[PDB]
Amino acid sequence: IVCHTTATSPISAVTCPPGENLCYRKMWCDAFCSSRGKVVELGCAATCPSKKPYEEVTCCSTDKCNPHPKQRPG
Amino acid sequence: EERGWKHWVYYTCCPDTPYLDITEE
Repeated sequence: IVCHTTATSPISAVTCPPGENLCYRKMWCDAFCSSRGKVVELGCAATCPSKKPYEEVTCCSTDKCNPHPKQRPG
Repeated sequence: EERGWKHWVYYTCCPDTPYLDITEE
């Protein structure tokens, strides 16, 4: 599967061959609650933790399944 | 010129105002 991981210059999509292929799309506050915007980090894990005590953390294990609300394949 | 790593800072809010993280020099 592929993974829209926000890591390099643009959204860098990487295919995780091993067992860990889960695409997480977690979010918290990165100036939105402050001034700019919310936090968005997309990666490829094996066990996406459910950190919903304040940060919106989603878990999807499918090719390019971790796209964010602000920017996405338009 | 960019023989380093990859880091990103995406904030939900502005489709045209993403903050990236890459080594300049």
